[PDB]
Amino acid sequence: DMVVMDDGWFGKRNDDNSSLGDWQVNETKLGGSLAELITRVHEQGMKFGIWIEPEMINEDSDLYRAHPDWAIRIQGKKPVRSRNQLLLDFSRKEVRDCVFDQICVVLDQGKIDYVKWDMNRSMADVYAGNLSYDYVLGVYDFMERLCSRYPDLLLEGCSGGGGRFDAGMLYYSPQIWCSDNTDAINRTRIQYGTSFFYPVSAMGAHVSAVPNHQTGRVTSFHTRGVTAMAGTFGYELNPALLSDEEKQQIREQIKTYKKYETLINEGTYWRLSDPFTDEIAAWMSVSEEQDHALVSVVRLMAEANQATVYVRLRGLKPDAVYLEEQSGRQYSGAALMHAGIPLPPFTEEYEAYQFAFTEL
Amino acid sequence: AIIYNPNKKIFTLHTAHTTYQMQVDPLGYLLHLYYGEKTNSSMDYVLTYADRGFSGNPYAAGMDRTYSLDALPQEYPSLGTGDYRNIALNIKNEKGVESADLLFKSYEIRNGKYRLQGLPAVWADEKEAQTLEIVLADENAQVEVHLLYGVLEENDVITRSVRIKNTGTGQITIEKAAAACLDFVQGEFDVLRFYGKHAMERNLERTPLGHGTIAFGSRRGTSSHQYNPAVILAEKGTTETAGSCYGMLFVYSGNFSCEAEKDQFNQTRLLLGLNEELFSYPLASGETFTVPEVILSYSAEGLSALSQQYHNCIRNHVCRSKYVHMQRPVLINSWEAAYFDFTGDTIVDLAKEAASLGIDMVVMDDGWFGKRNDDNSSLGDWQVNETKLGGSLAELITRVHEQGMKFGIWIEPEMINEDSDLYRAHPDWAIRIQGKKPVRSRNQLLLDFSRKEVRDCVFDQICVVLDQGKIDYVKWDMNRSMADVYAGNLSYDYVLGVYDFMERLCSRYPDLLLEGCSGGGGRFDAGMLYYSPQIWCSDNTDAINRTRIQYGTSFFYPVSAMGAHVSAVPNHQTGRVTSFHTRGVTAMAGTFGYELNPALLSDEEKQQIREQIKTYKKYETLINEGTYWRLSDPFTDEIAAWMSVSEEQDHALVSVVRLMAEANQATVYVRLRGLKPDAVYLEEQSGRQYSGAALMHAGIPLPPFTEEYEAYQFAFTEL
Amino acid sequence: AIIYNPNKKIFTLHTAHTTYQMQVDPLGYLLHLYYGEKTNSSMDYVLTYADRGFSGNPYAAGMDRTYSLDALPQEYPSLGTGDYRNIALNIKNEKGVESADLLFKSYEIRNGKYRLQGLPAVWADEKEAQTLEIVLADENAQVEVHLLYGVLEENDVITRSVRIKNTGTGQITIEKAAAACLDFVQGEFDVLRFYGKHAMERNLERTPLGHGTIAFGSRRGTSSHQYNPAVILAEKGTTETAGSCYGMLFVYSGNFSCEAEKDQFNQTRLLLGLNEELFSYPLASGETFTVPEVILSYSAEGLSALSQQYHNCIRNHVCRSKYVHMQRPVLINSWEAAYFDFTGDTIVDLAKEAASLGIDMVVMDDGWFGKRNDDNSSLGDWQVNETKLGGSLAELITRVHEQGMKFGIWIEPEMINEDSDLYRAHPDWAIRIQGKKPVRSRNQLLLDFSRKEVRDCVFDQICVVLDQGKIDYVKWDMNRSMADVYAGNLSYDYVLGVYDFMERLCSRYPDLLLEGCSGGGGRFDAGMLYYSPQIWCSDNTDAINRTRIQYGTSFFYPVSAMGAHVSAVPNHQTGRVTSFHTRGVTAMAGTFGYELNPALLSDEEKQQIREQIKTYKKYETLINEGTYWRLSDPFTDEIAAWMSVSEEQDHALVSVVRLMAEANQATVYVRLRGLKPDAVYLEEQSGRQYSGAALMHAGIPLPPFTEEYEAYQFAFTEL
Ligand SMILES: [Mg+2]
Ligand SMILES: [Mg+2]
Ligand SMILES: [Mg+2]
Ligand SMILES: [Mg+2]
Repeated sequence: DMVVMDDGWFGKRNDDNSSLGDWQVNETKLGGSLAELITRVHEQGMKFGIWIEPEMINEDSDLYRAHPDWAIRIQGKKPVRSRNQLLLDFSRKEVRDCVFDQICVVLDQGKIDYVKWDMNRSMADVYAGNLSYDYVLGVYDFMERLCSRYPDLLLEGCSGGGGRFDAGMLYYSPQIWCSDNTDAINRTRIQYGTSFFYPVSAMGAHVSAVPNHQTGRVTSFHTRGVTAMAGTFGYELNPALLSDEEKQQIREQIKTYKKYETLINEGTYWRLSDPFTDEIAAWMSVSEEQDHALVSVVRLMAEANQATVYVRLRGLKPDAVYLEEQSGRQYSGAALMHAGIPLPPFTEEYEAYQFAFTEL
Repeated sequence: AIIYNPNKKIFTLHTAHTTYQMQVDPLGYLLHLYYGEKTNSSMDYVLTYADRGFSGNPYAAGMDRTYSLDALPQEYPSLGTGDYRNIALNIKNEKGVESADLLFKSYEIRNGKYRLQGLPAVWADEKEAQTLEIVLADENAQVEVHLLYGVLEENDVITRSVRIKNTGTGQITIEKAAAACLDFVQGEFDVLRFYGKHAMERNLERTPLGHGTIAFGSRRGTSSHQYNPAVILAEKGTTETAGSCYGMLFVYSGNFSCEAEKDQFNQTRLLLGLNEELFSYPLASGETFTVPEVILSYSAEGLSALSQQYHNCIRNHVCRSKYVHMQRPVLINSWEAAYFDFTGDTIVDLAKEAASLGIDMVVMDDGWFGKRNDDNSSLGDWQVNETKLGGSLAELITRVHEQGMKFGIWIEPEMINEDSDLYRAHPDWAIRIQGKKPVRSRNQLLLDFSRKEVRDCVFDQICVVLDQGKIDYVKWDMNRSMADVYAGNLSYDYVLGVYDFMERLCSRYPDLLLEGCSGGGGRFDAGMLYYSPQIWCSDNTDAINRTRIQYGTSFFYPVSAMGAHVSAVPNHQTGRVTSFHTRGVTAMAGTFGYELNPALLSDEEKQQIREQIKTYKKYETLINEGTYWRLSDPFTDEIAAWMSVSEEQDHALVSVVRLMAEANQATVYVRLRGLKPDAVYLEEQSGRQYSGAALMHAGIPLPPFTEEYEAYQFAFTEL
Repeated sequence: AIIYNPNKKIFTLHTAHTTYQMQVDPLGYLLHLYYGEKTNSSMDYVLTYADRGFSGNPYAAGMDRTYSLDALPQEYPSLGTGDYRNIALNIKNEKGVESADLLFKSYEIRNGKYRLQGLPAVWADEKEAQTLEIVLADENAQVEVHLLYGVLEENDVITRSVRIKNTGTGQITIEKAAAACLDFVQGEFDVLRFYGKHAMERNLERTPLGHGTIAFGSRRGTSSHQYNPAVILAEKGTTETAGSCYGMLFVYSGNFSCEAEKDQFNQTRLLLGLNEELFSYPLASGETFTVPEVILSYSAEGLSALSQQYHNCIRNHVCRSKYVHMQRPVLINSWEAAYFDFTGDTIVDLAKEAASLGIDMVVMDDGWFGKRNDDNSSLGDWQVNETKLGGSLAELITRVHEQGMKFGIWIEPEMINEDSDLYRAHPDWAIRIQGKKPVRSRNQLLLDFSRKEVRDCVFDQICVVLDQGKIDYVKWDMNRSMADVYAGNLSYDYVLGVYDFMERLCSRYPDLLLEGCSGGGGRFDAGMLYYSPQIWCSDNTDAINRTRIQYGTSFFYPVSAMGAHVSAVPNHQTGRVTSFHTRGVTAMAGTFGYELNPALLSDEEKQQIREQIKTYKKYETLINEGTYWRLSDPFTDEIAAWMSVSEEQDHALVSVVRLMAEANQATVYVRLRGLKPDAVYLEEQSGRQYSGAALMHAGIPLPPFTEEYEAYQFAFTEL
């Protein structure tokens, strides 16, 4: 439905060594204006989103050459650098206003339905005892102003992934990029842990390419899909490099996610296994009336002469009868919660499954 | 309820809250599908099939390598199917071949609860219970196996037994016969068992079930002090108040074996039944053998509910004594009080002393017969020692009655001393191996109770004694294990003989309160509780140790069944001192009673006895009939705490014994269980009022202690 | 050293670092005093005596109630002494009585190491070893029991065996016969056992020993995939590098039972020997039965030293093959490469391919005989299929030799298919019960190897095949478990027959390298290693699973004994992909070799094979003869890591396979073991130098991974 132009579109940002603070569109790189680009994307039937990182500045920027004192620093002391950048002092209204105005100019160029607001280093060189608190007041002030000015905007929070995955951010953003790790197997653990307090709907999760860019591990396209559906869903790869079979998987994945989107986002969530200890990462979502459930399973361990693994369900009505969709078999809730269902035997590593149940 | 689906060949057993399901497969094997929370589903979908290396296939499976009884879950697995796990049945046929490969023949569903030939068993009426009897057979072994399932819906109990018939012409031997098998295709479990020794029975051992077998049993001829014939298979993480757990309890007072095994495919098999050791039981053409019963139960909500299910089953469907529903006389027992050093006069003095304190009965323990002035003679010579008693037993009973007291007596009918008239007359009546000098234990031998002539002699002697006067109580003891076992039928037939004698005794004397005993709790089992409403729980009467023994005993057995007496200090078994009050609180978790000479006590301790008896009698119905809750684990916690709650949840008695003492004590809270959350309860002594929710979530703070091993009782009444 | 003190009647066995001591008590019972760290003391002071309820007394103890074989520690406890624990010996006498009550008769100390009739056993010379033979007897059972202790000082090994003689006139049956018993009067222990399944053998299970028994065994007719006949009793807290631990290893390829029990008095009894199931062994007047040997060992300094003691004992005192001290040809095996779909031409193509890579030998696996084009026919028909081979076996061998390659062949002599000429001629040669259709597994049956006529037929056929040319290697497989066991002597006599055939084969062909096999590691035991210097460790050739299988196998068995091959991916058993390099590193922890068609590989993978072979040959002596160290636990850790160290500690090869992968990886260090702390070591590839102390305390950081399941080898040389 949507393309998100991530980092690299502003200033002379052709790597991560310059340009934060210079939120002017790089029209050379974009081959024209941002307004024209948005229209070209709309003409393909697609919505548009964009990445920003308003709290930050690179020494190599016009903003820093003009206002080096706007960076958080201690007088006389050379500051810590992280990702070759510095924090802007968001405790200062003048600093925030400058950046807010620049971002407004960008967002006013066209219909931008989505913004990913990132933040890629920790605060250092803290110069006074009020700064940590007042900095965050400034962040929230900017965020409130942004959301008020653009009330139809979907704002995805981000901080090198889940570096500010907290309920404070969720007040403004209905989703937060859960992790820069898009390895499906690692994501089972990250998403498991995140679920102890935070709803599935809040977890940004995308199908990415393999070998995975963070781990080097290969996983099947199907397993990536099942794991990323425990969240926002979405893609973060160039589909032109995929096989026709994987392109068709994307078509079917989107249909599946859209079919179950309300159930995944609004349903009661249940962890069905502990991926730190168990043979599988398994979870499920159950409708409020307990008349529909989607069960997801990723296998984590493989040996020869495999034992039968059962997934035991939770949160169903014990006396109700449930139809499993693909197989057409019927089970009582009690059966499904006490004995569970046997998983089909695996033939490859890290295999995944989804089972849908409907109350009869 | 018991249902048969003929098309799927599925048998379903439903209790109020549980379902057990089995299936006859297309080859005729009786597979186990499910046991757990109540369900109307067909659970055959849980069965899976793969070609698993070295798990081989019945000939009848043809080319299907995915069908193996070394993998599939079974009701009654046997040696001779290709199954390599621990098995329930081994038959050695008339040609020497050890094989049994059992296929379905027929079934019947009947209202009511089956009975067992010559054995105790659960009983119920035709409305309360149903029975499923499944017949399987092996035509090559020429054996026919009748599996019996008893379903007691309200109690959430399923019983199992087995009858094995030789259908061939030559003799077979039964080499292993379990009563029950539970096969789990999945699950991580712990095994709870109850181990100990003489004078320290039924300690709880709970460990994870690792790959391999956890096993325990008895070949002592008795259920034993060392390992009780009981097991809980608890799902990992199960607590007193949550999680799945399964019990098996053997309704049997002889040898047994329990095996729990986690296999190559992460499956679990649990077996309970007869020991295969010293068990090679001959069965002639056309004859039937009966395996003693196992009581199974399941709880989805923790160990406390499982125990409560057993308590109710035992009180209302095992114990046949009228005293289950009657006040039981508070007794004083002469054993720790006097040992062998008493006369008739000192028994009457004990009666006088006890009468003045509100005690109801004196029990003349060991030392009254033959020339039994120590434990080195006279077992088998059950003639009253009138020299020692200063007259006849009839006269003694009358003298005790004249003090306002009932009379009880100790017997040990299964035993003989070399130094006895009986042994000088009949040395061959002792269990022994020809040509071999026998093991002695307590300087005595077992009588061969497999022999009618032996039993009849002793039964007649005991009848003469019991017919001398009004004896309201008998303590039947048994003070050593069986050795010199001379044949493969002896262990089983010995116990048939014990039960026959016990049945005859109880039938002849139906108003008798029979307390079972075996050096304390050496046969503390449901087999004995069929005849006796109480069993002497342990020879250890140390209050602190008793907290552990009574705790362990409560996992399967009701408080009402636990013989418990206030004894003297320093304790005769441990040398430890405890307060009189603490001894009283601990002994009230059972039968109550005394076993000391009250003449040696201070007036303050005599007054404590008066008040203790009033307290026990006030709470006797609550303690005996109420729902029992363990409130702490005395192996790990600061306190041993328990409580009993009325059926309507309108009354509760809470008991606490402190186990640990340090300076600057932290506040210890006792958290209650089993109350109505929204009800308001009045604590009697203090007059304070609390909601059930408060009492169960926060509990109550114990008063600070000022001495070691202090105890408390709190009574709560619903307003 | 072996010493007798006649006055105290104490026998002491000393190894270099351990002492084992026993005593004949005044009643004639052989008590166990001690096993542990070396001591010159008389350890009889550890024995204590109390009147323990229900622990009874030999008649000969008279009035002394404090003397009981239900409490005392014993060398060889038996059913019939009053002992109620698990026992080592049960004899059923000529009158049907199960009893053995063994008293000391005599002894002898001999230089050298006893041998066992028809069985493998540890061997050594008269300077390296001494033997103690103690004779006990029971005059009522009419049995005489000879306990054999073998002491190998330098190896810190004590072996045990037993010979049982019927001294009466009528037949007796041996119903249980363990080889070894260790009784501990005190100590808290864990039990380590090695469990699994086909294609996943010898997983480590370590659990505390709770009250009751932990037991495991095999009645499969084989030592088995499911439970290896090996146990470690580790004192609580023992690690790889510290603390007391005890091993028992059964030198036997048939049925067994292991029992570890923590008793009522907190004592521990450990037993290992024959299974009592399907074991009722007849012994005529004057005849002797031999129990297979157990190798015991003790380490005061952890599990790694214990394993090293076993490795050395097996390599130098069990394995008789010349290949223990020789280069072994690097082979390629046709099974995963081609299964049944090959011809003579495609075997020669495999030889050509393999020769160009530096492989030394081609092994023609299953599919060459009868009409064996699948696993549904032809076992028993050991005639070359010359149609399939496109000519004779002699011609094929020559064609392979012409490619510069040695030749090996697979056999499965113990087995028969219904679809065979042999079965059509001799259906009664299969193990079966008359009138009963037998279990089938892999659609085949066992031949009755207890019968000489059966063995001779098959032995003659195999000789014809092996005499066709220069065959340097035989893989002897065995692909199902025994069922339909028709008599109580069969399990034992079957295995005698296997060993007889194996001995005849090895004697006829003394230059043959015999690799044992049983669906992989289904008979991975020291009994087989007496004949074979290597055993196919598992049919699972997945490198990641192999890390666990090889880890578990190393607890008792040397690396040199572990058959291990580089196979294709996706792996045929798991479907998992691993790099060619990782497969190579993992398979070098064993025999090495290949089992794939190299024609399907990329040129880069072919060049890896060339370099792998050069690496393995460079390190072959170090891997096979060096001291082995487990450096991680693959069940719990981030890596599977191990190393081998030369005797002089001047050379080491370290191997690592990563098991877990996440983003932003932490630095993982591999800590080495078994080096000289003050020596300086050069790491070859990097050229960096480290002290042994540094390498053992800090270790070395692994290079960061860029792909999953990456592996490493590091070589260190002392400067
Ligand atoms: Mg038996
Ligand atoms: Mg047993
Ligand atoms: Mg036997
Ligand atoms: Mg056994």
